[PDB]
Amino acid sequence: LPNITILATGGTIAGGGDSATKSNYTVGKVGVENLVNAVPQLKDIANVKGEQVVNIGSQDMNDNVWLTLAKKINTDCDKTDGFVITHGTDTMEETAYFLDLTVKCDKPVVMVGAMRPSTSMSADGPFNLYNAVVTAADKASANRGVLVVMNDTVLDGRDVTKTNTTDVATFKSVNYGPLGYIHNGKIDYQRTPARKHTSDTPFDVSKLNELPKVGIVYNYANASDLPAKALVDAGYDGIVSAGVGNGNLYKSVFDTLATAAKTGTAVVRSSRVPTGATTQDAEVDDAKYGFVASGTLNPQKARVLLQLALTQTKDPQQIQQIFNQY
Amino acid sequence: LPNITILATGGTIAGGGDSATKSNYTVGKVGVENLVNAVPQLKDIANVKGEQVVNIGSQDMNDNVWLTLAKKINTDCDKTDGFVITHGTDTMEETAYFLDLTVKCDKPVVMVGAMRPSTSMSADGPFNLYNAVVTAADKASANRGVLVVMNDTVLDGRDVTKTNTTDVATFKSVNYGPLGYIHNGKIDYQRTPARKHTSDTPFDVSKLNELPKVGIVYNYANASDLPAKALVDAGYDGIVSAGVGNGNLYKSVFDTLATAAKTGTAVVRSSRVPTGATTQDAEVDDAKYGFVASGTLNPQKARVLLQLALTQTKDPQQIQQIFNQY
Amino acid sequence: LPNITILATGGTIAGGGDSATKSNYTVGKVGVENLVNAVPQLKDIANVKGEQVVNIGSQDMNDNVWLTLAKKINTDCDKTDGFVITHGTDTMEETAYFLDLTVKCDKPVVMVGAMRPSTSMSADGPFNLYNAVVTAADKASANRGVLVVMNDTVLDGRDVTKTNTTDVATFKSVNYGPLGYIHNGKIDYQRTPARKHTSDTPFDVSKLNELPKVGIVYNYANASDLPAKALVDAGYDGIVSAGVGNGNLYKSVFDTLATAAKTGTAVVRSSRVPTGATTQDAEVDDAKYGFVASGTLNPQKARVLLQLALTQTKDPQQIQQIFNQY
Amino acid sequence: LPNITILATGGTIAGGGDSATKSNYTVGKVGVENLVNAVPQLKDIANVKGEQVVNIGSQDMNDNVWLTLAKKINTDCDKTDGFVITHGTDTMEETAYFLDLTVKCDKPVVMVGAMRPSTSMSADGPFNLYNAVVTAADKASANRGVLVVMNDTVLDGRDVTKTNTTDVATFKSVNYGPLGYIHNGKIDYQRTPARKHTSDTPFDVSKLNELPKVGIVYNYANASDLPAKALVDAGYDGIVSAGVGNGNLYKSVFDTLATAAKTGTAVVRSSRVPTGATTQDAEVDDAKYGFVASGTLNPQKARVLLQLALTQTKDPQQIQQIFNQY
Ligand SMILES: N[C@@H](CC(=O)O)C(=O)O
Ligand SMILES: N[C@@H](CC(=O)O)C(=O)O
Ligand SMILES: N[C@@H](CC(=O)O)C(=O)O
Ligand SMILES: N[C@@H](CC(=O)O)C(=O)O
Repeated sequence: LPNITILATGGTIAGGGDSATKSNYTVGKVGVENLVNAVPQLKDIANVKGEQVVNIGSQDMNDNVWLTLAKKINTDCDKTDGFVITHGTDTMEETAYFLDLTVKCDKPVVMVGAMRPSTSMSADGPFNLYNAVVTAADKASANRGVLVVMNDTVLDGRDVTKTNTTDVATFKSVNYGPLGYIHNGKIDYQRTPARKHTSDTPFDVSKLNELPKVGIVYNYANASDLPAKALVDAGYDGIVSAGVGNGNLYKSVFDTLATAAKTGTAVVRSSRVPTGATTQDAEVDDAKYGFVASGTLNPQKARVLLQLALTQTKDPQQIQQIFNQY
Repeated sequence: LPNITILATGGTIAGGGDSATKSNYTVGKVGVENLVNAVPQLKDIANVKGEQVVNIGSQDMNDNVWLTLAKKINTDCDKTDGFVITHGTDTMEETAYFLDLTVKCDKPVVMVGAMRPSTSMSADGPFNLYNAVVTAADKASANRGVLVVMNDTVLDGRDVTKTNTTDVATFKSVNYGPLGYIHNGKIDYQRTPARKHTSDTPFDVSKLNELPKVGIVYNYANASDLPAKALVDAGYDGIVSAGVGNGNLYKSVFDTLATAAKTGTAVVRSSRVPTGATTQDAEVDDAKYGFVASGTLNPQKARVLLQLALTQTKDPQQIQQIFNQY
Repeated sequence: LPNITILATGGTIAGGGDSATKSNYTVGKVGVENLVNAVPQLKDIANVKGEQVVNIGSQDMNDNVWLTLAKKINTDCDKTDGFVITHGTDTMEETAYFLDLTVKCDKPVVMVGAMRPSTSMSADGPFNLYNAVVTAADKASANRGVLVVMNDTVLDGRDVTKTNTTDVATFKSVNYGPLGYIHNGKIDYQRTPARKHTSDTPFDVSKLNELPKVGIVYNYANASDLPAKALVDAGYDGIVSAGVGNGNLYKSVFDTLATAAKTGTAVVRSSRVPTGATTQDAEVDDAKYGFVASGTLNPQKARVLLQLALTQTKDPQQIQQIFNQY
Repeated sequence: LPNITILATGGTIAGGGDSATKSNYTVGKVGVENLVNAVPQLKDIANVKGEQVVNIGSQDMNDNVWLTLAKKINTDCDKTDGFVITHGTDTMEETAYFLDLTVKCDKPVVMVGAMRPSTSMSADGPFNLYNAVVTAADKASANRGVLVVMNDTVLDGRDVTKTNTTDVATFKSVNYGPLGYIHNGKIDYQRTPARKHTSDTPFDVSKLNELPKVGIVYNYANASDLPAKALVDAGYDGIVSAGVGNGNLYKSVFDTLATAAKTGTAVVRSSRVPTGATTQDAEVDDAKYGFVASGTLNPQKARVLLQLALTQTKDPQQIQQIFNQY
């Protein structure tokens, strides 16, 4: 068998309910150990070693945890065959993409959570954990980047997102589809990311204790400029716009961000629209204004890349090239 | 043939670039009487009369355009057999729901735009416009609320949303599906909305000059409390949270919005997740904090309803009731 | 609490296996009183009585089970407050549509199965059944036709189909979407079917021992006419063509079915394509050949309706109208 | 500018009706000279050579057209820089997979069609054609397999399928998603098919003038054995079974097929279910009865692979192997 480490961070997968009938519950009661001691079948597929890193709802996920997850993984690379990260579902797609850009252990890194509490009828957690370990142990999983494994499906960390608020089938790669499917403890990979990841990225967080400050502002009919102005006033390093349609902006927000972009703030145009690319060559002349278009990166995911871009450069043209590559 | 009034507001639908192949276009350029003439086949299904209300990209849509439109429709109600509104696609989903809650005319009101400019190859707007007049002229279209017609589909104002940044098929009713499909100038209707709309709402905008101020804040890992603080300091009537997962909030945003709610700001919890409801009895004790769960309403649609609700009440209790009925 | 009757027919929901992480299983094996006993939370929402009808895999479902089911619900209607039918997943969409047109009880009638064996890890059966009883118990579920409840979603008998071979989220209403979602054992209904069902149909099976023979043939490139020829020669009362695109047929198949239409056989054009309507007034002149367009009814569903159609009439115009109403 | 050969085979893209608004049309009557001419913007991206092969609707596609096409592409290979094939949409997903297996040429082959006839009001053919030539001319499109280019999307020949009967966005790669998206005449490829293709397959058809005979039977409730029986009694080389759920079979059809398989007729189990794999080690024991499992190949595509498999072999288990690799 291969050697698999489970790094826990909390989530519903660790969370406990009032009873079997209710999804009013608390997030993150239990640790790595008895997520295992509730799925004895793991003994048949892996040598499983579990360690607690934090115990939180992913809605409170932050840069500190990302830094410590990355450094951990980059350090214990060669004491294990692969990693599984138990995590809340809410911000799983952010963590996954951050680790997809910062981990250099080319070994399998898989993330997993649960949409149902552990104490509920037909709790997804167990079989989800089974299948993340499978993906982690299978050696075909390596060099594909950081993974999310949910509902018998293996998804790439860059394209994966939470598409539904309550459904066990929420996680999908909405633009380019999944990498593989899991039936009977086996995977059929028919796809791999072309965007560079893990050890082909230039990002180094090994010495960092904080990350550049990047916020997100939302666009809509009659949008206030007040949220954009508070991020500039507080000297934010970057701002991602969750634009309307193809990264378009309400004029008031446009004006403020146009100003911010010529005054030491990096501006990435993303979209509130859940699928498809925020392109160049449309309604907004990015060159004139010094903005960067995010492509298929949603706001949250754009934020992740922008922070990392900003650990290297503050020039928009080079941030655009970075957005064209990872 | 029935009399159809086209109210034009702008959009790509009235767009046009410097080329048929190139994507670079300007919106709100062509006049309504031109739009009509590029679709003479209109001549055989209605007596079309065009009126220009504004000529803008819908990224710049605002409360005044909404109020103008609703007042125009309610006033001219019984001098026409139905209405079409030509509109950009970026915030069509917001206008549509606005009019769904404020039009009293029980004749059909159909909104329509185009993902590709008029000058473009295989332009979508012509047939979109035709189908939208077919919808508006159909007597079965009446009593279904305000409709959006795009890509041979009839969709309800409440559930319709833009799912894709560039695809002609972007508009979908993502939670409950379309009302009907259009083939050969005819509709087979299999669904009507069950929530109260149009003439059954208490919202009366006929004497109203402004709407209560509602802003939207976004949640993500390490989210700043500054955007939300800026809205509270400006004395906002309501705030809509674009939450993570089932309407959850980053801890520092939670704190600012809790505080706002005790000082008589409406706070609605919605979700950045494109599908599914933000429910009560999840992780957040709505009753304690005086919050409202938005249901299947996404943030930009929650704002629409929250502004109108605020014209009747500021009791979160009654606002929740409205969010459960409209 | 309401008296709910469970009518069991088989399926994986009732079909065990050897180990929890091996996807082998035998189907239709456990009895109704075991299923009920395995879910004690039932006792909090309903007084549940089980009756075994059959115990097969749904792949082996047949006209005789369908007639027993309908006659049973029609006799026992007034002894209970709602029915649930445990049933295999493979042809649940066929049976649901059959009962949708023949049950005369307007009390809730809910079907349910399981995509995973009841012994496997994170088995859907127990929660699936609870939600089905929740729906059968909810009075709001009356007058909506026959329902399929799977994955916290209530779907109408007519539009519902299996979209995926293994996924627990397989059942969707792919043309018009769900009626309602379930959360914390409560249902928000936003939709009901417009097409007529249950007691608003003329089908009366109370004294039928058999149904008209209807068979389905597939179309593809270079398709054999042979299968259509074999059904003709055994004297089939009707044939449904799974066509290509919009109900189109390989020439050889067309001409056989055309001959047969002249010799009193009912011919319905449907489509191998999973979503969308087989329409009239495209490439096939149905009037000329005595053919019927199925609309959004896929081949196996189109079959159900043609069988029941044939218990009233043989005229192609009347069958078309039936196809347009039910 | 690159040299692009267009091989026209017909389709709605070469179809036409009496009126822009009326849906009745006839297929494959517009010549390639007139198609090309209807897109003058072609000159700007290629030097295009129009060659008619046949002018049929793809409902009548057969083996002889497939062979004329393969041969013509391998022969004409070194005289051109890429291939575009105008076709009908109804079987495009069959032809695409056949050509994907038999073209030995490494240059790009791109299939294109239209869902609306060229006379239709917002005809998709002219822009679709342009995009086809873009994909064909982009040098990064090389080495990906045979492509289908519809609705601004570049889809691979193995996974692409028609999901809807009338919608312009009907072509999707429903299990593993698309290869790239086209904006503004350029393509960002993020994926490539893993399974083998074009130059890297065993199959040569340079000299074959006939392909083995392979038919498809459909499973459903109370399904008839007569179609299956008809096909063995004609001594068909192979039978594909569109099964219910995970390739399950009605009892009487199971028998007639068990027979066929271990008396020298090959039998692939596929599924009527539009997505997901017909897997081994579920309900049926494939090795015992001598059945091949089709994986994520649907019936029509499994037939393409099985036809071609039988040029090389007849043992079940080497056909199972071709079904794990191609
Ligand atoms: N709030 C939870 C939700 C979940 O895990 O399902 C989390 O993200 O930690
Ligand atoms: N910016 C445009 C985009 C479109 O119409 O497609 C609008 O006004 O929404
Ligand atoms: N073959 C089974 C599958 C299931 O029940 O899920 C049946 O249809 O009975
Ligand atoms: N029946 C036509 C449909 C189309 O081309 O859109 C064909 O496949 O030839």
